[PDB]
Amino acid sequence: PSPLMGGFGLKNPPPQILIKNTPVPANPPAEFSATKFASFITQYSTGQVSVEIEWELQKENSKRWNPEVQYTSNYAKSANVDFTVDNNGLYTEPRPIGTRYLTRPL
Amino acid sequence: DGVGNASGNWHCDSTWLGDRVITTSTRTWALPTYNNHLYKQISSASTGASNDNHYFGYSTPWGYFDFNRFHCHFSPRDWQRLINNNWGFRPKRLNFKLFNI
Repeated sequence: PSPLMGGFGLKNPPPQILIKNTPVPANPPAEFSATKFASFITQYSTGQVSVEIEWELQKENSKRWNPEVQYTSNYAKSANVDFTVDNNGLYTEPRPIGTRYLTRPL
Repeated sequence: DGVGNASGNWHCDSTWLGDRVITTSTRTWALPTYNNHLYKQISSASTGASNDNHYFGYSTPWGYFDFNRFHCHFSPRDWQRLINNNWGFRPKRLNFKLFNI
């Protein structure tokens, strides 16, 4: 049961955190009406969210002699730096980065 | 410790601790007889060199042990591991052993 998109398949994954604004009704009528409220005060909310994950690592223990393939930035004069913002303030990721760079014997 | 007993083992390894790395290197050496066990005075008089290349000195019958290069201690993989991950490094201590004569 490993997900086909990649990642960790969990029987009990991190649960969903669900959030909503509590409805605030607008001015009710002077006389009672059993029809459910449809007029609400229009509002939104803003805030800060923090997520902290501890990850366990499994270190390489290789006896390989020659140097390994590593993920590296390209050294060259470029109009922009990779994984940065442009002059308009837009953060971009130039390429997808995988994980499989170190090697081990089969 | 005797003719039929080895006086040391092959210790060629590299151990990475949190802030230390210990590199061990064993090599096999051959030492000849130099100068027929003689001390000889050497100079540039027979060479006939220029004034900039003149010298005077001595050649001894001794050899010396040299491990003053980084690849005597680091494999290329260990060197890459050091330089891709550390902002600096320096040597703390060393042990030298000569065995199996």
